[PDB]
Amino acid sequence: RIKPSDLGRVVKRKGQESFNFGEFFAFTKVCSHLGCPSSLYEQQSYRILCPCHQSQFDALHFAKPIFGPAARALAQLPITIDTDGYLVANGDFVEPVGPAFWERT
Amino acid sequence: LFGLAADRHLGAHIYDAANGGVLLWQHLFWFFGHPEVYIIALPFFGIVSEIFPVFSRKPIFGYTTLVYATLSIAALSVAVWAHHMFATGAVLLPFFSFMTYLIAVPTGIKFFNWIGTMWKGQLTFETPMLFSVGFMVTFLLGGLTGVLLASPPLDFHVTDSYFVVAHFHYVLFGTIVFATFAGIYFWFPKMTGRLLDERLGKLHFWLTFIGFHTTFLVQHWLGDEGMPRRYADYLPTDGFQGLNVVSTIGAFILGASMFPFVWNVFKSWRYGEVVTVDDPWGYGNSLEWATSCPPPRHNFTELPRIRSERPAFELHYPHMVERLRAEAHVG
Amino acid sequence: WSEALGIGWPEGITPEAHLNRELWIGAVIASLAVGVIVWGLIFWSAVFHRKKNTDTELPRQFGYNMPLELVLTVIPFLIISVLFYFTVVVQEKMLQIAKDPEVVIDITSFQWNWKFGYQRVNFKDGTLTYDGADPERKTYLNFDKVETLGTSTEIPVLVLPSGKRIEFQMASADVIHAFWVPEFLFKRDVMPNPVANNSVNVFQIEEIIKTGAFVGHCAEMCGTYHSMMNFEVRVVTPNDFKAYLQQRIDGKTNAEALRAINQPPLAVTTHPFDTR
Amino acid sequence: ALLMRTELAAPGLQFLSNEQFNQLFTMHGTIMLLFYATPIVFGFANLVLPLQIGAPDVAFPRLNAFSFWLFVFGATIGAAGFITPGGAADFGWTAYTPLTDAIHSPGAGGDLWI
Amino acid sequence: SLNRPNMVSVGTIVWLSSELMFFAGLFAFYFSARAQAGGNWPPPPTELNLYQAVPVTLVLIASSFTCQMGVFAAERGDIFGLRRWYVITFLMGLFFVLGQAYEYRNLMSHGTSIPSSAYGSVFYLATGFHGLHVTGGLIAFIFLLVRTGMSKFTPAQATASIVVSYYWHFVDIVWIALFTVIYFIR
Amino acid sequence: PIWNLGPYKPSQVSAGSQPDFYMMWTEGLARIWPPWEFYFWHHTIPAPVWVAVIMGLVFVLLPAYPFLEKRFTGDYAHHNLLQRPRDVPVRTAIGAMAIAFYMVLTLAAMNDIIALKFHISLNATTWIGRIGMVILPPFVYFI
Amino acid sequence: MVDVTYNGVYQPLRGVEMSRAYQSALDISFEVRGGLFVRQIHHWAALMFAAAIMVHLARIFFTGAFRRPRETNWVIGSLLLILAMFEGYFGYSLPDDLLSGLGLRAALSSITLGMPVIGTWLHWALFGGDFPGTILIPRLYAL
Amino acid sequence: MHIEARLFEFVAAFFVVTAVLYGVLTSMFATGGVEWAGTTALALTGGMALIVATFFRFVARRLDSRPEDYEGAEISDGAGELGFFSPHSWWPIMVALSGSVAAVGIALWLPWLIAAGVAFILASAAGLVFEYYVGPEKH
Amino acid sequence: ALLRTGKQLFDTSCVSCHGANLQGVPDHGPSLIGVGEAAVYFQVSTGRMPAMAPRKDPIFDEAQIDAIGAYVQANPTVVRNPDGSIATQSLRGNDLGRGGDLFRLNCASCHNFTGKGGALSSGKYAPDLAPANEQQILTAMLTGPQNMPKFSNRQLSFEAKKDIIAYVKVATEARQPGGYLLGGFGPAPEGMAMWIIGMVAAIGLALWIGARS
Ligand code: HEA
Ligand code: HEA
Ligand code: HEC
Ligand code: HEC
Ligand code: FES
Repeated sequence: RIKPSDLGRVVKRKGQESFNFGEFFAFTKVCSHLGCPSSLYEQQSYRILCPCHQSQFDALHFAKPIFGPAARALAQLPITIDTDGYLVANGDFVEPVGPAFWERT
Repeated sequence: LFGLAADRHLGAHIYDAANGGVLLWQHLFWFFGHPEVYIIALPFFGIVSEIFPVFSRKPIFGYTTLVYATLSIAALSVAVWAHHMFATGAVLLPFFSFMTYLIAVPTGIKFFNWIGTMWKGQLTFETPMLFSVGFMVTFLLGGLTGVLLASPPLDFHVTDSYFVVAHFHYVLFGTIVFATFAGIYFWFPKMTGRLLDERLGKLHFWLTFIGFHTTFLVQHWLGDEGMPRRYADYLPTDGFQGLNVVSTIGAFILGASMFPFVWNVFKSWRYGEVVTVDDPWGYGNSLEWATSCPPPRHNFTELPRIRSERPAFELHYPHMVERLRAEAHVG
Repeated sequence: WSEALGIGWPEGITPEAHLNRELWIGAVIASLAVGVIVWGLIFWSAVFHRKKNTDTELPRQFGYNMPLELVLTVIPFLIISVLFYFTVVVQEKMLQIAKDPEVVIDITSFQWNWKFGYQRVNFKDGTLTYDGADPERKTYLNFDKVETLGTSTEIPVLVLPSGKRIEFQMASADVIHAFWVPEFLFKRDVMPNPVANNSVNVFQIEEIIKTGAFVGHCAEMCGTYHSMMNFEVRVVTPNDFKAYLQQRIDGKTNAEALRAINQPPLAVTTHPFDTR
Repeated sequence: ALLMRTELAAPGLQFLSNEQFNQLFTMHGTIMLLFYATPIVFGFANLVLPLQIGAPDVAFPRLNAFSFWLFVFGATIGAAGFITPGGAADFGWTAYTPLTDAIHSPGAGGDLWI
Repeated sequence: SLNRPNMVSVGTIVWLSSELMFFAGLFAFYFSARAQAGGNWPPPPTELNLYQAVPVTLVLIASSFTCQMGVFAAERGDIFGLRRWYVITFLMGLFFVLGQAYEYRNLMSHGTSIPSSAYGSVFYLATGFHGLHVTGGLIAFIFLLVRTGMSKFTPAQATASIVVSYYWHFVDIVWIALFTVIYFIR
Repeated sequence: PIWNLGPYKPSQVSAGSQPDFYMMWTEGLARIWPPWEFYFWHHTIPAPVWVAVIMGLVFVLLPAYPFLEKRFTGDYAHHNLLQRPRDVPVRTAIGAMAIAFYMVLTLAAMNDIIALKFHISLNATTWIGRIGMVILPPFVYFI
Repeated sequence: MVDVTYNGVYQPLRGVEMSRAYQSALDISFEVRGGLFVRQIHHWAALMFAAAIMVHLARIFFTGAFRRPRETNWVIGSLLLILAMFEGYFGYSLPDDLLSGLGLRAALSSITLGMPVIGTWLHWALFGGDFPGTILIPRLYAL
Repeated sequence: MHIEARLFEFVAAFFVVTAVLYGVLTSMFATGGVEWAGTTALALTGGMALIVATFFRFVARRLDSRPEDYEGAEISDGAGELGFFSPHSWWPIMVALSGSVAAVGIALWLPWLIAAGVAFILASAAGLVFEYYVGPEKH
Repeated sequence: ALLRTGKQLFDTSCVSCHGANLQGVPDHGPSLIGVGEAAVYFQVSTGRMPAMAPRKDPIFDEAQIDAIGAYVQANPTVVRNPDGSIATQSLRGNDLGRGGDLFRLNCASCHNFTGKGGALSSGKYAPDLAPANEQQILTAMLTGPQNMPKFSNRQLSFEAKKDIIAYVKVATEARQPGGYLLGGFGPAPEGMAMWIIGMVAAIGLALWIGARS
């Protein structure tokens, strides 16, 4: 849940404009570098670290890799609200999740 | 420093504000530090003392007096440590003021000995004695600033200002840098067997001197009013804005002054004039000029007689022993 | 004319400042005279004796002039003794510490900003009598009801009368600080527990001749933002000072008190720094 | 010092921050005071002491090499405070009492300096 | 043709002077703030066990006596007497160090620690450097004994024995000075 | 101490990394490699393929060294007596080359511990390694 | 790889679903008298083996005994080094805690799937399908 | 050797005079009474000078005249063999490296690093001591 | 009563960074409005006090901390004992399994497996959990200091907090049954110990046993 204060530096990746719900983004976890899960989140710097190889991803810039051997941006997931006020998935991933291979991402 | 590290890592309350650690640590640190700047002075006074006679072609003036003055400075150097405490106002004023005014005199005695040494001599203008002249001029200015600083009411207003900065810059630089370069210019043939160029040395000296007295003269007029040291910014309302520009210009001038020296040294380490005989600067002293210019292991293969403080001079010129021993005590 | 000879020292506002400047001018004149003498001696030696022509064997091997050395080593003793005696006499007049100061102000210093106390008021003419002592304390710090406190964006201001006996007591919170006023021609450090460290935190001013606003800065290494905590002091007439006193007695801020007596609200010589 | 002089001119903070400025004069003063003057004095001593006194060699060459390498390694360790993200010791080379304790300046640079 | 004065002797004397001023700084640390506290300036939870401090002082005095006996043996042509005296001194110093360790354990067990009070901190700071110097002296003893046991005797070995001997004597002198400063004057 | 750890699950991860030190060079090479990728018709080759190529080349070079040296120097003589290390500068220089490369690769992946014990920037240490494995080798070779 | 409950001796890990192999490892580490000592000896000895083989190879390379009479010996030594390194890599992975699981996941899954040509075939052959397999641990144990 | 002892005892007398004068002037006319900080330093440096002068006198009062202390002596008087001097060696750089490691360890609080530094210091000292006493291998 | 004393104590030094009325200087620090006394208690007791910010000794000692916290509240409250003191034993949990699971799911990621120091990017790091007590860690996880993911009391049960408390206290303090502790890291310290001790003694014994020529 991003702080609602700024809400203006989000890049809103060219194909995923409406996949965010206000203060919600719901990013994936499997790093695209080798597949190590990433849990290192820094709220003030809006950065995500992969502890295996110390990657970085700007949560404000479509989870784009900025440093380290990371290659492509992490997958994103749309969400919405149900009738009872819960959280449900708005669809499915539009890119393959996991390390890239010979056929596709 | 052991106590400070113990406090930092364990919290031993040695320098706590509750106790008088504020005065304790300052007392001990200054008692250490003032002899520290007193250390870098005496050997370089020696450097200029034994660089004077070779170009003056005269015996040193006041030999035993010079030794007495050096001993007096050495003894009293650890009895004035508290004159850094005037702003604190918790120490004895007149005692340390009197001690500082007493320790001032032997430096003047050294100045008088040097001026007598160079008085009425066959002076030849080369790079080492140019460096010596700049050294005495800068050290005289710094000593005047220091003897001005010794007044407690004066430092009750001028402390921590750029005036003290100019004081210590003047004295420390004017001794160490100038005498280091002069001693390098002198001893380089002894160590390497090669002689440095004189035109490049003269240009280096002139550029260094110009840059130094250009960048470090307005500091009196800047620190006289309100501008204490260690400030990263100030306001545009007050004046003294162009003085900082002049200081920066002079500092930039001094910055490029080092390049001619290093270029000349690098060129002459492998190339340049080669000294094949002992003592290229004739009329040497202090016994180093009795061996080959490239010194082999253990530095000696022969030893001459030891009869005075100028053994190599008498060895090379035995026919002025009588003149040396005749008119020595005339004055 | 003498201002150039004074090496840019700002004009005195207190008799001891004038005495200090007189001593400084005399010492500067003497030092300049000595330096000129030695410079001329060096130049004369390096110009005429330099004439090493093509005909010379050896100038002279002489190095013993003991009576002359004694004369030249005794001569500076007289001048250093004279200046030491003058210094002792002058500095004695600097520490009068009168038993009955007219106005006592408690200076509170802490990390990166100042604070003013206004301890008490007592006038010899019997016009002003007030004590601002606060038993709020239940530790070495001093607390008062009427107190001037500063902020990173508001320049602290001190209001002081003219021609009065003024006293200040040092009291710091964490680190060393040096209360300095360029126009006072005086400086002094501030220590956490000067009584526990056996140092004098008390100094007094006889009176101030001129009036107006003056700048001040601290004069030690007290952290990072050491140079962004200047302060201003305002000197006013006794009646205006009294009026400001009773105005601040009622609940009012610094700007309101200064504005209500026909005075600029903020400091004129200083302005806040934007990037902090 | 040249970087210092560049920054201080043109009043106002052009490109240098305050804490880095403090680090700057701390390191400059420390280096020029306790890593140039004393080693150069001892260097001239080593050059011209046996030659002035005429002795063939020094008493303890092992101690001489020990002192030289100790000084060099200590200088390298102390000057290596610029790699710390928090910087080296920030107080001036005077190093007064209350700012040098554990309360203020808790960075690792002070230990390296000491 | 060898110079009658020995350069090792004067060098070790100068080094001895250096650590003398080091312990001088230690004493300056200790005496400071002692007068700051009034009345019973030692804290009430502190009490020195005199029944253990004097015995280790006598232990060190006996160690020093064995040291001068060993150096007197060294001045003449025999090494086994030196070895015996030095071994006795080493054992006595080991007992001394163990006694100090026991005193430290007892003091820390039911009271003062380094961050507890100023008096405990200064006392521990003063005693720790002395203990470290004693351990260094023991290491020097071991090194000297091993050096003597692996080569023929030379005057250099006697010089090393002498310098170690009066270094230990200086250690004894500074220890008794510290004990008189702390436990008697209080 | 496995008991201090926990059972493996896909959703748990932490700074626990840097496996045993005798295969550690592969992890270091993976960490240091710049992110170069190629994209052609519905295909993508990721960065780690270069790591596989480098480790395969290291595999190949190890047994091929004697033949390479024999063909380079053109020596075909029998020897039963060894050579002291200070008599063959070229081979010792190549050995220093290899050992320095291995050491700089090993210490590069100690980035977390190095930045933790010693307060150093993680990015700074990564860049130090990134310049080190290329500029350090020639210096030690010449030295 | 069948999920089970601990309900053993180590109280902080009671009632947590976990792999059976990790349960056996904890059993031999805590329940059997002295098992921890023996397994620690095993691991430390393996580390000693790796260090000793590296030092021996370095000494052989320095001495230059790899000339014509003994080149096949050098080739055999290289192959021994490679196989020992791989087998040691397989060593710390049998007690599949989260650290070893992460290491093997990263290395094998990433490099094997990253092959430009074969890729998925090799990974699916090794793991029998997706990365988390029921046959991976027994196969690794047997190997 | 007499001049050096005379200078050392002169320094001792000066230090003693300064220490006693400072103590006297700090006893009275002082806010804090006895300074207790610089007085100890002055007294103990005076004691340093006293003890070193005493040692010099003791080694000089039982000493014979040397050619260097005798004016007019000839270089042939001092002819002979001087003391032993260490030739080229490399132990001190290793000892300095170990000392630097120990200093780094005591800089940032890592007890394992300080223990390693202490062990390396002991090893380097052992290497330095035995550099000129180990004989041939026993085989 | 206590409010005035707390306000005076804060205004003695707090205005220099944050503000007289807790306003917030734009380029110095935050505004200090939403956060309660829990934030002040954690930031004061631990020792990350005004710096030039690693661990440091506290300035205030358990007396005025409550006063300044109450003063901040008037402009998330700590858990206190029924007798008026701060809770110290009631915060200990009973179910260790859930505490360990939550530690490995949300705690261990940044700090360590055993709670020691952790490595982050660009300066700041993860400190060791040893020098912190139960009240400190509870108010810290409830507060969300810099570079911290702050946790709401709604998303985490109070039983979950006590289980975390018990697990962190048991894990760090209990003596390791494996002998000497090598820092709690991975195999890198093990390999370093190997290089420094293992084959060093081996080569020493080889030199002793063997001859050299
Ligand atoms: C090499 C370095 C060096 C040298 C040689 C000196 C030499 C002198 N210094 Fe300086 N000083 C410093 C470096 C040095 N100083 C430093 C680094 C600081 C403070 C650092 C810090 O706190 O930041 C300092 C601070 C300092 C202070 C206190 C400043 C302050 O804290 O407010 C004072 C005042 O007492 C002082 C005085 C003197 C005097 C009287 C001499 C004398 O040795 C020189 C004066 C003597 C003469 C050469 C005058 C000419 C002599 C004759 C011709 C005889 C004529 C007769 C008379 C007129 C006397 N120095
Ligand atoms: C040995 C002592 C020493 C030396 C040699 C110097 C050298 C110089 N100093 Fe410094 N200075 C001090 C000691 C010294 N200083 C001390 C102690 C303080 C303050 C102490 C305190 O307050 O804490 C100070 C502070 C100080 C200040 C103000 C800072 C302060 O006091 O608050 C200034 C001016 O702004 C200054 C100027 C200079 C200049 C222009 C030189 C010139 O002489 C230097 C010329 C040299 C060169 C510029 C080298 C050339 C550089 C290059 C060309 C780099 C080449 C590139 C590579 C090869 C990569 N000094
Ligand atoms: C500018 C120097 C400075 C000083 C002086 C200072 N602080 Fe802070 N402190 C900070 C900064 C900046 C933060 C914001 C968090 C951070 O930077 O890590 C902070 C953190 C805090 C926090 C917690 C932050 C939050 O979001 O809840 C509180 C509460 C606080 N300070 C109050 C105080 C108190 C009490 C003092 C004691 C007088 C004080 N400040 C003095 C710099 C300072
Ligand atoms: C950035 C992601 C991040 C996650 C996820 C995280 N922390 Fe931290 N933690 C930090 C940082 C950064 C520090 C260093 C101190 C600081 O920055 O305030 C820290 C340090 C702490 C400290 C102080 C250390 C000490 O011993 O004094 C406590 C307590 C703490 N964390 C609690 C938790 C709890 C409880 C969880 C999860 C249930 C958690 N942390 C998970 C970032 C994190
Ligand atoms: S798997 Fe994320 S950086 Fe390697």
